[PDB]
Amino acid sequence: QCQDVVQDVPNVDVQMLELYDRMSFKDIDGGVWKQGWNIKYDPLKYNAHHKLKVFVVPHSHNDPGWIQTFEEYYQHDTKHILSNALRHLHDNPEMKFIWAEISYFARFYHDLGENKKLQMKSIVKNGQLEFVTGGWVMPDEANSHWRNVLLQLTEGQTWLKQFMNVTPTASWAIAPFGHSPTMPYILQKSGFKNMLIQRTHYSVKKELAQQRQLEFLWRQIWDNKGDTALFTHMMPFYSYDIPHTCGPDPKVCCQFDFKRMGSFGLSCPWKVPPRTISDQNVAARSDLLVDQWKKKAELYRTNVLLIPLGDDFRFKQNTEWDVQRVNYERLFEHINSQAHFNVQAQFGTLQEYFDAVHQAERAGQAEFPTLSGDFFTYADRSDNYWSGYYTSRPYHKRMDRVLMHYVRAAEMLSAWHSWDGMARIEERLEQARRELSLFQHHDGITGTAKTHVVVDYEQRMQEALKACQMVMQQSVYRLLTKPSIYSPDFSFSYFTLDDSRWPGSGVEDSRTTIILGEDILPSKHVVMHNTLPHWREQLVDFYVSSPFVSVTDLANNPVEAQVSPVWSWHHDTLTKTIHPQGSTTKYRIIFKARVPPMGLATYVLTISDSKPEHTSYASNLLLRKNPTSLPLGQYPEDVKFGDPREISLRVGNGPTLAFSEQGLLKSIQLTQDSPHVPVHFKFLKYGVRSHGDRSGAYLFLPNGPASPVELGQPVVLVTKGKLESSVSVGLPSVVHQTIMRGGAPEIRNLVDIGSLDNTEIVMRLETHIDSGDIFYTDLNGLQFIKRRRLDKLPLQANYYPIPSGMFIEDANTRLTLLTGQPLGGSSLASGELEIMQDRRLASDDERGLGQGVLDNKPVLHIYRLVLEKVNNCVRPSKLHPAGYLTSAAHKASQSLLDPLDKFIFAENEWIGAQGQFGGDHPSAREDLDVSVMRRLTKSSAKTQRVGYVLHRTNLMQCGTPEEHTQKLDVCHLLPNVARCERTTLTFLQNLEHLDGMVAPEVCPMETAAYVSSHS
Ligand SMILES: OC[C@H]1O[C@H](OC[C@H]2O[C@H](OC[C@H]3OC(O)[C@@H](O)[C@@H](O[C@H]4O[C@H](CO)[C@@H](O)[C@H](O)[C@@H]4O)[C@@H]3O)[C@@H](O)[C@@H](O[C@H]3O[C@H](CO)[C@@H](O)[C@H](O)[C@@H]3O)[C@@H]2O)[C@@H](O)[C@@H](O)[C@@H]1O
Ligand SMILES: *[C@@H]1O[C@H](CO)[C@@H](O)[C@H](O)[C@H]1NC(C)=O
Ligand SMILES: [Zn+2]
Repeated sequence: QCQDVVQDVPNVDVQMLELYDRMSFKDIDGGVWKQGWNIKYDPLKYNAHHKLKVFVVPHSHNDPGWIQTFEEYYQHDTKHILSNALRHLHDNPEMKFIWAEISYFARFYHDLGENKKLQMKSIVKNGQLEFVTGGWVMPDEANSHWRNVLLQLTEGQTWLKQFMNVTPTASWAIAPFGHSPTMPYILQKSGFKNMLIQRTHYSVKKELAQQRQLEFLWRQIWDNKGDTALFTHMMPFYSYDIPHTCGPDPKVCCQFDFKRMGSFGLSCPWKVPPRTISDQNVAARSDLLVDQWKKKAELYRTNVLLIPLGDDFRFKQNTEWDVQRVNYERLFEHINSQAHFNVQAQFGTLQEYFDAVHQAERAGQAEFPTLSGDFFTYADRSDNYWSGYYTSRPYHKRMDRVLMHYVRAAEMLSAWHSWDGMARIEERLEQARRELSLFQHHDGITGTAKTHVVVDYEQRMQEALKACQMVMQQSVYRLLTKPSIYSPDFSFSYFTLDDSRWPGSGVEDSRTTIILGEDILPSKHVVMHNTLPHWREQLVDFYVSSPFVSVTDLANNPVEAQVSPVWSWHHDTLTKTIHPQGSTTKYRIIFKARVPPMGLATYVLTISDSKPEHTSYASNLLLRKNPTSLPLGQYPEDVKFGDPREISLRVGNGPTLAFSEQGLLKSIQLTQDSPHVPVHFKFLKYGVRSHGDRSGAYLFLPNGPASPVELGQPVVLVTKGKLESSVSVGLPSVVHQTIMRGGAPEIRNLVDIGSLDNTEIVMRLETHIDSGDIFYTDLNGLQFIKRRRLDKLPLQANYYPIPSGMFIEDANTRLTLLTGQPLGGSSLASGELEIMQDRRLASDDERGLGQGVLDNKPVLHIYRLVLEKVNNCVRPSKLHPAGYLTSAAHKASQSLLDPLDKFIFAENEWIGAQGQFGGDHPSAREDLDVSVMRRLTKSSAKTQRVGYVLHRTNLMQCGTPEEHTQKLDVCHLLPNVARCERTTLTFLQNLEHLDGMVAPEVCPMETAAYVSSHS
């Protein structure tokens, strides 16, 4: 039944990796079409029985934050655009307009009076104003997680269904910097039939244009059958503005942007202005315009032509609506009445274009090619590759993944119950979803906005995190308190969240210490949540005010624990060293939590007057010349000192790691007998060019290969414990930490680029794996795509997004690096992986931001590093464009993106506390996730509805029997099920009524949505 995603290489007309291997990428001057050629056409192609049908589609690109904040743009620009669109479309029944960004549209519509809301609904209902995509934003496609692309699509489309009674089936993505197949994947599973893209490499546009392959059926790289295919239109020219949308010659097209005559403060760079259309010049003007159109039409297969008419924050002033509409109407009247042109031109919408194209297709006038692959890394000209934004503003890139998980956890924890309106649960969740959705914008997560705009996004995300926390902690109190005792105050904090990795040690002192003492409080309840649908163990840590603390479960069973010091690193501006200081009053307690699928587990921390039986203490070794003492208060083991030296550590039965005298990994030995496999971490720096084009927020233009960071003799701290050991080193700009808990290590970098201008800090792994020119990186946390390093392209072109992981492998060995944040990276030589940590750039890179990147702040980046033998794995053939994780690497990714949540009871005594929730939840196969659980109804609905998105990844078969799990039927997770339906991923359309009210599990690489109804 399920397609095999490993063993069958899809047959497609265009496969982008194969295309890349054969293309030359020469940047030659093509004439007026600078990156193309002089298009020729036969005037006799079109005649009375075969006309060229031209749709001119007015639009206005509205950024939800970029050079101004969302609200600043709304007040200065977008409210006027929407108000004038309402008036002008109402008064001119033939005029049309498309709208993409529902964040703005919702902000506007809710401020309208009823009379105007009704006028607005009427111009939508009658097809004059058409929503395209309908997401909250037009998201970045490189750094965004697929879960958040879905979240923002759903937020916008749910608003549209509710208020406008429409669901777009055509997507418009004119602005993201390069394009991902994650988009057609999600859109096709959300009812879409068509999509449009624009920012692809100029060489790719030229190559596909030559073959008339700019319209294609875009399927996923593993899809043999083609059921994922989505019809895609790629625009052919350098920009989506008017000069680059009428045809190949911008000097001509610019004369048809009637906003550029002077009074609006705009002009044509090509030095020939628009002229008002009159009876005396309409023939000559129409000659010029129709020639452009016929040239553009040569690049496509049907007699239906799309002509976008818009640009950034256009259609603001009434006078602008008039100047565009009246002049185009005069052109249409002339062109359409002159039989010799054999053109019928008119204003249209995006859907009208695609409907006409498919009519031509069904008439047998065209067949379209199939395509798989992606469209990264984008270059718009010369060697200007937009790989800088894979890293820019990495603090907020990390924040995105933290909030991603908090939103999921809050929606899931609160979904189990119906909530009174006074609890404000729906209100807080809507705020959290909207702020996370806003940040998916192609100037949000990308790090390409002005400083004060980044601050705005950060503030919004902080508010969203507080909202998630409130919802989460109220939900835990309800789920774990005896119902007849449960007595909620919906404003009260029953628990506080404890997060060990955000903002992170050295970033913010934000974690509460659990305060215990014989004269204040003997013990404290803590609760862990596991959002994943399988039983999970994970080490968890809390700060406590005594080293003498023991852990129990709620059956009072002792739990083995480890206590370690609290270490903070300081750039000592007196001694000019970076070194750690230990607390003499706060300590870390660490223990293994075991939590049910989608469940909760309670533990108790209790103080005693001396070392407890079931708690051990880590040893600590500070390696440096010229040590001074490090007292640790009551901590029972004295810190040891030594000169820098190589060291080796092993936790449990796990790998043995060896480190250099500078505290950096040099080798990994998987088992007792096995080789010490060379795996070396190194930090390097890229610079900026001193002549020619400068790196900025968008572009990465290095002045050659990276140079090693000079390390000096750094201070190394080794902590050795039964449950957790670590090696931490204070390097220039980076406190680098390797943590061992018995499996693949965790890596944490506290990155503070300080005042190092024009520097990019990279973390590289050096191995002897014979990977050649091949490596793999993920797309949106959804799939791994094969990359080939191309020495015919510059270094920055071989950088790709690393939104969640990357790997290299040979016949026998693979190294996978999983990330807790999207960053840029590559494999620039056989056996290497590298990933950029931060970048600080003094110059603007001429893309409109008008500033460099000088607002850096300390960030804690997190990773897992998985070395594995892969000789026994069933891998795709050499020609397959995909790769797949192993079980260990997938689990390591989940440990970073969706860790256990930790809650500390806030008061002294928790009356009616219970030990566990979800112990009867099915424990699903490891490749299955419940990506979303969301209650879709408020408490006043007679029939309650709960939505689930179920995703199954595909993990490699490597010989592990891995057995007995339970079937997960999401429709039976809540009692009193009356109906189970399969829906689109946005939950907005029912696709199948399910027998037995049973939701089937999905196939590998598939994602399905289900809604259960409850009486
Ligand atoms: O590029 C990614 C970006 O795409 C869209 O926005 C693109 C904008 O492109 C054009 O503006 C580029 C110029 O903008 C500035 O204001 C300046 O920063 C300028 O640089 C000069 O000055 C710099 C000072 O630091 C200097 O460093 C540099 O060397 C330059 O000398 C930029 O060159 C425009 O197309 C702009 O659109 C406005 O202007 C149009 C032309 O007049 C109008 O037709 C239009 O209505 C609008 O008023 C674009 O906004 C967005 O998609 C964005 O999301 C994305 O990040
Ligand atoms: C919404 O659209 C449908 C047609 O798609 C129509 O039948 C219905 O009356 C419209 N108004 C609603 C649903 O309120
Ligand atoms: Zn934009």
